[PDB]
Amino acid sequence: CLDLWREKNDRLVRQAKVAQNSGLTLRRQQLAQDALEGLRGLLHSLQGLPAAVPVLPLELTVTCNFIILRASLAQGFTEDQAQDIQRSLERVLETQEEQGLRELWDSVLRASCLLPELLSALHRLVGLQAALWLSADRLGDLALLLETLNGSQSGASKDLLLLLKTWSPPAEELDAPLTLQDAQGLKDVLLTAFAYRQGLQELITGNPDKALSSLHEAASGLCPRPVLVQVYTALGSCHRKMGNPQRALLYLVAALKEGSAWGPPLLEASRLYQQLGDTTAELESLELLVEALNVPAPQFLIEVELLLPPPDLASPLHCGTQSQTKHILASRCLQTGRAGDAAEHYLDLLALLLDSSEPRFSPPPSPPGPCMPEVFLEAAVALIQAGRAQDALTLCEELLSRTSSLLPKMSRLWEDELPYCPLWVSATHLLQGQAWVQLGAQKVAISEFSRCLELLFRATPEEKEQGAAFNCEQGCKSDAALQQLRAAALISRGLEWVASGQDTKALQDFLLSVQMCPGNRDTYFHLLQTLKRLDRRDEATALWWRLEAQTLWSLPLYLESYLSWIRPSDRDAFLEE
Amino acid sequence: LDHPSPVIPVDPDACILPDAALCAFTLLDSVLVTLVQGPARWKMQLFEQPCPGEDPRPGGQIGEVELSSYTPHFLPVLCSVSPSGSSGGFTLEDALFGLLFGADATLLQSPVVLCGLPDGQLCCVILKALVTSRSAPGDPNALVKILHHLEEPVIFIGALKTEPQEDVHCDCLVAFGHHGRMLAIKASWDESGKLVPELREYCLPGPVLCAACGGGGRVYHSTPSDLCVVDLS
Ligand SMILES: [Zn+2]
Repeated sequence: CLDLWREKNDRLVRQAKVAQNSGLTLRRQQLAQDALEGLRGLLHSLQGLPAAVPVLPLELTVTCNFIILRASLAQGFTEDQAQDIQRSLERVLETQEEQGLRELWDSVLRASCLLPELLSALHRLVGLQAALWLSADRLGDLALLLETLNGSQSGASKDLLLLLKTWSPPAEELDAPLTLQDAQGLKDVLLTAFAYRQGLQELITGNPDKALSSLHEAASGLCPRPVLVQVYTALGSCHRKMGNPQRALLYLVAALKEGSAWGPPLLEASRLYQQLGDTTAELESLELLVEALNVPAPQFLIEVELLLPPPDLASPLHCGTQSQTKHILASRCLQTGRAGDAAEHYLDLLALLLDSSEPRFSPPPSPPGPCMPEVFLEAAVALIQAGRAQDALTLCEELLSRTSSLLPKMSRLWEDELPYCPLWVSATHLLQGQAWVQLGAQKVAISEFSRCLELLFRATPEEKEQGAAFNCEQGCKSDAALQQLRAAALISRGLEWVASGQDTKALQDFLLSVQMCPGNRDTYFHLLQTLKRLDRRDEATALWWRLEAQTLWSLPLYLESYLSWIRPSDRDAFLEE
Repeated sequence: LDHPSPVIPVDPDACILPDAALCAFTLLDSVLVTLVQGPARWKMQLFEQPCPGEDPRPGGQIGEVELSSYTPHFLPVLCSVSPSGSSGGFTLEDALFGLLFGADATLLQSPVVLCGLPDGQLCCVILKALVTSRSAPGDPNALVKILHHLEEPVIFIGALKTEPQEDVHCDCLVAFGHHGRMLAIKASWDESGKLVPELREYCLPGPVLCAACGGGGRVYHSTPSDLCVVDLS
């Protein structure tokens, strides 16, 4: 009977391995699921018995091949495999000699210390459940289990890496019922995988020196090329943090060469050149990366990728998609003052996002970045600085066309804090104004500035009373953004009274801007210039004293670039006059 | 359907994406949004589907997510809600579209996917926003959001042309409980010069068994007693 079950186990293992080596995406998974149903039915058949001595190492060979091919197909460990381990463990316990896995393991390893000749399968089962606790991040009691497996007097060694190094595989795995993978293949995997995970965790928490050691350990040994790439990139990140530029670059180049997936290398490159201040090379790295990301097998076995965690945002291995990076490029291009180029990139970004019907989807920037109206606004700001104001009007008008239905009906306009309007709407009138200024139209400019000013005071944007949508969480709520934008539009207006020759009205707007943001100093330059023109002495000195009484946090980017744009270079010189 | 006894058994050659844990799935133009039960947390996926007449393939997965809110007989339900200007689903009108899914969805002119789950709560996910990778994993708390928490399982989601006064620019959103909480939503822009949502939790009798939508705000549903009918128009 056990000959037939064992021949069946050997048949399904052979079937799973044929499927792994050969086949296409369907036929592979078809034979794999056929083998999976086979091992499930065989496990039920074997559990049909009360688990005596000769069924045990067969039941465990089946259980191992089952959790292996389960997690390789499901593409992740979970708790069903742990409960099947518990089942096999109760089968070991009730044969020879309940509460929880730790004490259960201690008692089963106590029974193995009696040495029944199935320790080759017990250590493999420990390997699989250790893999489970590792991918589930249950690191503490895993150390306890392996410390109980190895000698107990090595218990002061709390660090896991030495514990996995001391943990031997038990046997050469003699002619037992056949298995898909040996405990040595698990040993090498568990070492590199935990070393990687530990290295990255220590990296995020600001030990990019200690990380180097762990990663070299993870590099030396079983290391599949994809992770060797991610490791090298992490080494580039560690070097960039310490300071050492040239080793950093060396790691990055090596990573590019070995890699077929060289995004995160070039992102780290860019963050390096940013540290060095080689702005042109920085931009060139990102420029390259975009063309790079333009380009877009699961073996029935337990590999490292299954154990490696999905990466976070702090990681150097977080690399968004083509679109989130073309937006990084354009953001850094606008941050630098290459606005002609920045305009081209932003029109390529919006082309990606709105000419997206047919091809594979290109997503908008992630939520921690800008929402989609702030992408149109930064686009308009860029084209304004490029001297292309007649296009920044067709941009803003298209933004207010598509969201008309959202905009308020301005019947409150007659009734004149309570009603609601998000900042990006006000901001569009502000930019649509400054656009008319550059084309030289005083009247419609002061008109548009005034309309922006109205929306900022006769409505509140932070009305998160009724959660009606995917509202803008952060960019279009910040009170710092509101007060700086108020001040911005007041200034942008005041100068148009000056250009037209209505200096008293200009004075009123600059005064209000001073009342709103007294720690901006752009306000003061304009105010003191006006008072020095008309009535210099007393008020000028009175506002000097206000400044010296006074003497950026998280603004959106379209507002930062608008303020940096309008402000005059000779500010502090005049502020020292 | 050409497909060159009158019974014909299907060979597993016809199988495509045998994910073997997938609970529900729907289709949009060039895409095959599915929804697959993992362990406790259910996860939405999103695939290509090759536009030219080839081997009928899925393609490689564009995106996934994790419906973190759902922690488990009743299959869930999916509905596509593309807007006008951009398909088996329902096209809403722009004012409503903007009320429910916001500026992001309006501007990208992105289809939206409403999943009612057996839990009851009914979550939406924007597709254009749902592109992810092993270097870029889909963030649930950002990417999937939750209109309304019906207490009871979900049977049908639809949309209706109230005010009728194929591509009908629907105006009304309907959800339907097992135990008969109906819920309807429509756009107002009332009382303050602001767009507001119209919630109604109606309460029909019965265990509801199925639902559909007919011309002009009528909703044919079927209690255990008889095929009944409701008008919103
Ligand atoms: Zn915003």
